Amino acid sequence: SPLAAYEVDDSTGYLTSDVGGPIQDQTSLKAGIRGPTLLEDFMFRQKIQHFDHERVPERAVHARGAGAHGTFTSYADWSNITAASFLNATGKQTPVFVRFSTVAGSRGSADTARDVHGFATRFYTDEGNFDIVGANIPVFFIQDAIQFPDLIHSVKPRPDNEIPQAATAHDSAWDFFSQQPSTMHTLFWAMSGHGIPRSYRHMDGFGVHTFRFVKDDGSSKLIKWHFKSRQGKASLVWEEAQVLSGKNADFHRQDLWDAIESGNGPEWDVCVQIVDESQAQAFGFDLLDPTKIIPEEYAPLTKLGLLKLDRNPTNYFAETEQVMFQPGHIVRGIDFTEDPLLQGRLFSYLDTQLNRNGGPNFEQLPINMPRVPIHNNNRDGAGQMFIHRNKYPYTPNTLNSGYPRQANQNAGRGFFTAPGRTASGALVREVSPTFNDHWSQPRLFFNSLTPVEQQFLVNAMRFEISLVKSEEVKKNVLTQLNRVSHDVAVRVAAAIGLGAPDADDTYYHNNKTAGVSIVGSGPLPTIKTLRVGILATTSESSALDQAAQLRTRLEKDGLVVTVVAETLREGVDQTYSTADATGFDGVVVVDGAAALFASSPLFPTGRPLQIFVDAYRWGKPVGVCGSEVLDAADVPEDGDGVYSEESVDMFVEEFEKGLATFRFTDRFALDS
Amino acid sequence: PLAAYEVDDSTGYLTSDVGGPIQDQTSLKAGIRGPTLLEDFMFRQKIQHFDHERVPERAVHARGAGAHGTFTSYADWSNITAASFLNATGKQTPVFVRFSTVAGSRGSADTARDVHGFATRFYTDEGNFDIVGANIPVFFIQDAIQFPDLIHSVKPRPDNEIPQAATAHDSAWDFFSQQPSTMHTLFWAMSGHGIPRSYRHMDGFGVHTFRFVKDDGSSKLIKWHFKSRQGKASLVWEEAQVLSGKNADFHRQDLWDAIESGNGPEWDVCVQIVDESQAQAFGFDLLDPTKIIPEEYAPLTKLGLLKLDRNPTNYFAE
Amino acid sequence: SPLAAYEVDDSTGYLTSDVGGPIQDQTSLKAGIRGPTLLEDFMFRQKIQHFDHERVPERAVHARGAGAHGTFTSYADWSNITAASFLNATGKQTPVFVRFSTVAGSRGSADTARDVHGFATRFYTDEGNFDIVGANIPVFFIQDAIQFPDLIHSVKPRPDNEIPQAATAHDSAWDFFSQQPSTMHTLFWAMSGHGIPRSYRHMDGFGVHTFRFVKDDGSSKLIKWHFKSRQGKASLVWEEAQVLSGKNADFHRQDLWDAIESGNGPEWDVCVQIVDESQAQAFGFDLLDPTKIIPEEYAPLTKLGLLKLDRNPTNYFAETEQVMFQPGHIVRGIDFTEDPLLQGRLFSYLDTQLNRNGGPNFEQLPINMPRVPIHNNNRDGAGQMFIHRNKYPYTPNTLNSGYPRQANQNAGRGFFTAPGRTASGALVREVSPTFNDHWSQPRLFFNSLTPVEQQFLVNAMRFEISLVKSEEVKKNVLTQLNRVSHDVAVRVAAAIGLGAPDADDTYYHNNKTAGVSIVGSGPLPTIKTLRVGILATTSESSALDQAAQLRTRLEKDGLVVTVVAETLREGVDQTYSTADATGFDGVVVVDGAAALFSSPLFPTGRPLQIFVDAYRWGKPVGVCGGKSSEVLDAADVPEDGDGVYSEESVDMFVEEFEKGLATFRFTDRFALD
Ligand code: HDD
Ligand code: HDD
Ligand code: HDD
Ligand SMILES: [Ca+2]
Ligand SMILES: [Ca+2]
Ligand SMILES: [Ca+2]
Repeated sequence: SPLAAYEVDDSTGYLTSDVGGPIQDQTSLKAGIRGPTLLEDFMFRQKIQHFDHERVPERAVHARGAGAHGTFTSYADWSNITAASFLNATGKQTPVFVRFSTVAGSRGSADTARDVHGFATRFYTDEGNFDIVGANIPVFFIQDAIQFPDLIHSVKPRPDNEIPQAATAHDSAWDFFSQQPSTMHTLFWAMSGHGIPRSYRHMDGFGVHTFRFVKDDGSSKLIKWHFKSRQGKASLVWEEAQVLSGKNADFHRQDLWDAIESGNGPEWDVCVQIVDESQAQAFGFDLLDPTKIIPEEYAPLTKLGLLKLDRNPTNYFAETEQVMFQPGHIVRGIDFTEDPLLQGRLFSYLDTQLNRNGGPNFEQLPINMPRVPIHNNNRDGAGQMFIHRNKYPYTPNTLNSGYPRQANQNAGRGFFTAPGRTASGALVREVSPTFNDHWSQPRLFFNSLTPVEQQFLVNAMRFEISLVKSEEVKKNVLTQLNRVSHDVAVRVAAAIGLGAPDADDTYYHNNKTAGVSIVGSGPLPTIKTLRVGILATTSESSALDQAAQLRTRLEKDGLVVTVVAETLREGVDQTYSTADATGFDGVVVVDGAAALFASSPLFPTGRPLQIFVDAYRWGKPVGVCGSEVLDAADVPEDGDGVYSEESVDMFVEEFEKGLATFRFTDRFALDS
Repeated sequence: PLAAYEVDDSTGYLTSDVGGPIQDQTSLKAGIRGPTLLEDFMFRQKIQHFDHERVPERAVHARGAGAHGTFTSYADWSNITAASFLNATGKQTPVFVRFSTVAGSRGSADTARDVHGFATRFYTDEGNFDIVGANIPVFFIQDAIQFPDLIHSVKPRPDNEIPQAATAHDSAWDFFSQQPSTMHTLFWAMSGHGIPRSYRHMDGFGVHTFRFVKDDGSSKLIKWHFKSRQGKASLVWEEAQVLSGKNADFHRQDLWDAIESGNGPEWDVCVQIVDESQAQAFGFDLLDPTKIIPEEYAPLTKLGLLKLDRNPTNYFAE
Repeated sequence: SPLAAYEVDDSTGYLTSDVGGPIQDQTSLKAGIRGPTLLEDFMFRQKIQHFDHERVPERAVHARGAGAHGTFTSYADWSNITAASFLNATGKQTPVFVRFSTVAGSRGSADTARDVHGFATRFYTDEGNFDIVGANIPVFFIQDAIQFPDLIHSVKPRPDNEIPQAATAHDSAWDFFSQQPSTMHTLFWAMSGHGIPRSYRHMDGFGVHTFRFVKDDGSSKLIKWHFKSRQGKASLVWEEAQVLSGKNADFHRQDLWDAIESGNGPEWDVCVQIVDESQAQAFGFDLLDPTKIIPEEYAPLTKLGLLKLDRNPTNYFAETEQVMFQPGHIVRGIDFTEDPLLQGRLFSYLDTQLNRNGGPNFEQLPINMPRVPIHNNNRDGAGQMFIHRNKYPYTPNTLNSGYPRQANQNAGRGFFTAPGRTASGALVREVSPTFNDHWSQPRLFFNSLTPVEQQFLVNAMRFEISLVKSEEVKKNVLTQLNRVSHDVAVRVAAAIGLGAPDADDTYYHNNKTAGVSIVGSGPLPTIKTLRVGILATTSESSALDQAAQLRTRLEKDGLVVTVVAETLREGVDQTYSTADATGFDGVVVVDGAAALFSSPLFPTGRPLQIFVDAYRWGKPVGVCGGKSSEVLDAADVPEDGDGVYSEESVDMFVEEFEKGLATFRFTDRFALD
């Protein structure tokens, strides 16, 4: 692997320059012990110059992200449906690297911003690198790639003052959304709990676009990729996401890192929906339109293989920061479609790597290299790392005996465009009328959420739109929401004191679809990796005792347990001063600690109780082991997802069921 | 002030960068549901610009915000310096100032605990003069060659890039404990100075000793102190953490709002002035940037007024 | 080959993208057979994007040059003068790479422009890469690095229209020279035959600056680097260099390439003049002044080892174009001096690579990699190839156990600055007055040339100065030349119609030094690789047999023979249409071909003109077969001239002609003032 070969060991040895000369790097060379630094200090300059040049431009979108290595294993020989080599035998294994991201934030912005998320997977196949550069959400904001800068400028900070960071909660974004109705579907996904997933591990992946699978005989079918999480899906609530941004801006990347270090590497079933070419407009919308999903009732999933992430990078810059994905990295057996969003994307990713890398040889970075030989006539360019032995790099040649040979459908396993694809008509800059329904699928989506999820979504909109200064933009927003659902527009307008416009039922209906709701998708299928905070005290040997015994029984099931006390000591992991409810999926107070919950120089006033109340209001399983304490909280002993038991075993057993349920949604007020 | 470079887009038709009127909402396709054409220059010039919008962030002080203002001299300071912007009572010079945290990337929160930069350009009639200063009057280290060691230790661990904008991790404290010069800046950073209420409520320092040089050749040693006229004020930690999440832009918004409401922040720009012969007279070395000269030993002389009163037009360009 | 690890083989296999996907690259994807090209065609865009970005900026100076790999072998254990590890044992071998170049011309400009030349050597030592970035001439134009852009602007093309390419023959250069008299020394070397060397292999190498040798005990001595050519020194004549520039702009790079390919890799003795610290001002001038040589009479050379170039690159762009030399690549045992031209160079070489490479990681290019492990805390930056395991890249640390360790004089074989070096005084932008004599050494140089060499030098000056438009500049030039030698100013003045000014004898003397004269360094020590052209004819079966016999005999002694005729056939290498006297060091006509001396197959008079040019440029020429007077009379070449040969016998002809090839140039054939 080109990664092993380029690993550099510094665990022994003397400091050297980049050209291998042993040196020191701690004192500048000076004329006299109190004199000025000398230009001839090469040691100073080579070190500072490296440091001066360490940064590269951040990605234009998806700048905040993290990745990991893993493996993809095919479940079957899929030759009946695609020629793709990585899919051509049962048990066939391919190395992968995945990077997850938000969209709008710059590289230091918080993981738990409300946003759409990237899910980019590189398969290093035996017939070349194949990238699926996908999302946590199956539909996108716009219908033509040429609009991407427009969308992105509106959602990124206003350019006079560069405010606000990583947020659609400002005028320009809502102006664009309200002026460009195609945005509604993704908008509804982004405003639901999908905008604030619990972790990268608890989100699906989607290729968004229709692609083709192409067989060796040249026949082809239309496909949508769906990466289906084995950890189940989960979100934060918004008041929790906000606090988390401040307390742990690295929440998602730490979650991914830690799960992999503990042998809980995340898994997804890689699936396709697969349909015939003739069904391009059969489902009541156009499969070239990336704002639409094919409901599962219309085309079920076929499982192809298992994606597992199971090793962290060695150097984040060299691997995560430098990985350069491109939908143009395609392999024989896969082909594009005439999705006008997909089509322009092919151009952008090849071009943008010149900006990041500063030079044309970016496919030579080790993370970008393939796992097979490279035979082509590309030459020179800044940062050329190969030494080519073919001095006759042109086709046709006889001087290198005609090598490299052309690869195509009938030679060298060449890529080939699906040979039934055709084009006809005028050369136009016109939008197909088949793309015009912007509102029926956002409605379908909303209809498919539970009542508490619908409320969350309305509340996300009320929160954002209330921060829009322009009263014109606010009214324009309500006009658009109203075409999806009168009821959403009445509820959102209540909060901003404007009147919804009159119901306009053109795009209304009652249809629902499966697999789009987080709460409706059940208890989590595993609670491993989930986090339990046990609030305890040093003033009481019984407290640390009860804590230790819970720890045993909770760590038993693969929960990450943190014991919190006023000060560190054996058995205590975190002080109250640094603890927060955003740090746990469940909070347990050991009754031995009743007294912290009625001042201290060691932590902010009311910190112990605040954690517990926060946890409760945000819907987490909370409880007391050993009561009265539930009074101090004002937390009802008979509420769902509130546990109080004298027995450790009965407590843990009930509490684990709470963890699976994950959120107690009865704690949230619904509109009338 | 930079009027001559401004570009007005409040009217007109869309053009290319070479003035050809064009559209930019739909790609050119072979047929209405067909593939996009390579000959669509409108599409490629637009996406190419977008693909190349970003430039590398600053290696340190990536997160920051800036504004235009005026420096007004209080006196004719020719008897201490030949510097021309300081040479007549009331003399006015345009400035631009950028404030910042040190360790976080672009996007990180304004109210991380950090040292802060306070950089001022004076566009003088004898050339640009820059004081690239700090909210804290002393720096962590005593030799420039050690800078990448400091910054690598305080920036996120390089295997996973965790934690963002925070000294709260092993590498940084390992460095602080092995490099005892760091103690002075460390104490200031751990105080309320690490979490100012606003850019307007902190002071600015040159940190280094410099020289003033007269037209006759004689010099003096000086430290620059910009003394805030808004007063000093800090957050408390627990509030700074919450604020970092509720409003990552808190200091830039504070500054921007103060200027738009007529409340542009002001500093008195001062120096401690001492003789060449005093370089070691105060019980430490004036060349040593981990040290202050206690005001008991050399009082501040006020040279002029710094007022920031104009927000930029384009954050990126400015 | 030392860079085998990075080689890419394309002698078999199917075309792929840079990411391994097999593809085609001959036809674009179109909507229909006569339709427009599709944006989705990634095969097209990856291929054209690469091509669109193949170029990097050429070097700011020395843009035009050529390189080869080789070996350095130490003749001894040099620990008695230096701690340098590549010099620590008899027969110790170190891979090198060397690049030779001109200075002013762009990429593409002609090898045989009149110029100073670069001679840059990398030693990939077991203690780090060490570069000697030197010259063919021992002295530089200017005494302070800060003046480099002024020198280079004045000698480069004028910036309104970019004329003239690779030439000092224009007003701005001579304005600079006349206003900046430190330039005189280097200017006299450039105007001599050293400005137009016969090949890279026939020139010497110089460090220019005084450096220090430092022993492991911290004592030091001052050194000058001299690389003495084992092929001998040889120049072209100006009228020939000019024709060559147009007939073969690749002359020196081809000469080098062919020499290595035929097993005749060029060699140099790498030497030093060594002197004590306390002799910095003992020789009549300042050793910190890069415009001065230590005459050999005062400090003899010590031979340190053998430099041999014996392997051409595989990819010119990857190896020669990308090699990035720096005097900052220094190794323990060597140190800098306070030469102000050297001091500033340290800065420029590190900085200019950011320009060429477009990013900070240029030392990771294969050609620039060291041959030993790298342990340091430099990280990230564009194009980062390494994946560093150490997650605590700062010092001091405990979390990586204090590694990498600091290296210095007493631990880890660290570089260290010579401990005896000091500075004292005010911080100044003043020139030392010890640097003020700009004229005595150019005069010393002029005196050590033979009378014909002196004529060539005067003629190079007349040629260039006559092309200066400005009469003021021309006057100002005679003023400076006049301070060197009244005689030079008189003789140049005559060409341009101006009086020389009155003798000014402050700096005149009659002193001479060894080893700076090309024409006085005796005959070449070897003639292998020298080029013999045999003019012959297809009309006569017997001319091709004389040519074959003559070929066989000459090739036996390692000479490169070209038979020329009207048309190619077995045994004929080149047509008259392509042949020129610049392609040969010697020209023989086989007397079966006397009749050629008009056709549709070559320009009128071409065969005769080859012989006449060869004679007029000082080459050995002759006629073989026994009947000579018809060729010789057509050419106006006297039968008894030195370097003119006629013999019936092949054996006898060659023995005499080979003496002429060693003499190389017959200087009796050029007029004197
Ligand atoms: C025409 C412009 C354009 C359009 C329409 C899109 N993108 Fe994109 N995308 C970019 C232009 C781009 C980019 C500017 O080219 C980026 C920035 C850095 C890079 O490598 O490419 C990028 C990066 C990028 C990344 C980060 C890859 C990584 O982790 O480095 C993901 C996951 C996506 N995009 C996903 C999408 C999805 C699911 C899209 C719509 C379905 C989409 N992009 C449309
Ligand atoms: C030799 C390395 C080094 C050392 C010892 C310092 N700095 Fe620095 N500084 C840089 C290297 C640097 C830099 C890498 O060159 C930066 C990053 C971006 C830039 O323009 O310069 C910079 C940026 C920078 C900025 C941001 C300016 C802006 O807003 O654009 C400020 C305020 C400072 N520095 C202030 C300081 C102070 C008060 C120092 C100690 C007295 C200090 N620096 C020591
Ligand atoms: C202050 C600037 C400066 C000064 C005073 C000099 N040079 Fe230089 N030289 C450069 C700045 C430079 C440079 C701009 O940095 C180059 C261009 C590309 C590079 O690598 O460095 C260079 C290239 C360069 C090369 C080409 C190396 C190669 O083949 O790649 C040689 C042989 C020399 N120089 C030799 C000299 C000699 C013998 C000098 C006087 C004794 C000299 N230089 C003074
Ligand atoms: Ca806005
Ligand atoms: Ca750490
Ligand atoms: Ca000129």
